[PDB]
Amino acid sequence: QWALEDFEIGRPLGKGKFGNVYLAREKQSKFILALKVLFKAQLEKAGVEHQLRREVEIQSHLRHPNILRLYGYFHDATRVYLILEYAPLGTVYRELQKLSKFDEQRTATYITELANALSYCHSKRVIHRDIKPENLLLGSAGELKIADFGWSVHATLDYLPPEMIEGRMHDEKVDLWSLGVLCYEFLVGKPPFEANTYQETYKRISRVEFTFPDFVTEGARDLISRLLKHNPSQRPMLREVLEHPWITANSSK
Ligand SMILES: CS(=O)(=O)NCc1cccc(-c2cn3c(Cl)cnc3c(Nc3ccc(N4CCOCC4)cc3)n2)c1
Repeated sequence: QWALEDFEIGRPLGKGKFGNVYLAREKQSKFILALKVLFKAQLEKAGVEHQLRREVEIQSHLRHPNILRLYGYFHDATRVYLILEYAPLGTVYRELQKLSKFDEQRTATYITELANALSYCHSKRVIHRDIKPENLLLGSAGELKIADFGWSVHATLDYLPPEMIEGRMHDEKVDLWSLGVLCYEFLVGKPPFEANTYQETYKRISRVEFTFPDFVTEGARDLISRLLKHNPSQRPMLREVLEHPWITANSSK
């Protein structure tokens, strides 16, 4: 199907691990989209070959307003190319760097959009596992879109749960933890388990050792405390999250 000469390449949108993402336009269509360039060299050296196969396989088959479309793909000699939906308003990450904290209505809305997207993922038995602000994009209307199914599976420590950090076997429940960490970070402006070293953060995650600044409301504290439980079993379902007083009270969607 596609080849590189099918597109005009535009400005760099940002840098990734094995490659960078560019603005691009399909020549015939004048259709605007993001082009993710990966290097066969680096992805072999790190043997993530099998993961890319799952990202491409998984993201290509998902269809949801809050999940970033993968349209197709291709490759040449040196590189692999992902042809992605373009998200005009950037990452939630840069949004967070700019504003410092989010208000309770912006947070609740993102959490809602996120839950929906995740509630759908799980019904198709897909677990993301790598949910973080660099991996959340914004659509033309400012709607949240989950991107980059990198370590997603049909089955740096800041957003991972105790069970994963400690090697153990994990389920759809990892994502509700990540959701808890996100909810906290949106309101406070830094993740609950942040530290100067990986080693400290690890201990802090395993003991679920976090505290709230004074400005965080009882509603926020309750939802977050429910999501951030050491025991996967004790975490709410996506459905209960959507129904949380604090959420329904504050969310616009
Ligand atoms: C500070 S930052 O925003 O550059 N963060 C860096 C970074 C790292 C990895 C992947 C991306 C990335 C991936 N995308 C995919 Cl895939 C589809 N659309 C985008 C997409 N879109 C996008 C749209 C507009 C903007 N800006 C920059 C400053 O504010 C005005 C417009 C940036 C990224 N970005 C961005």
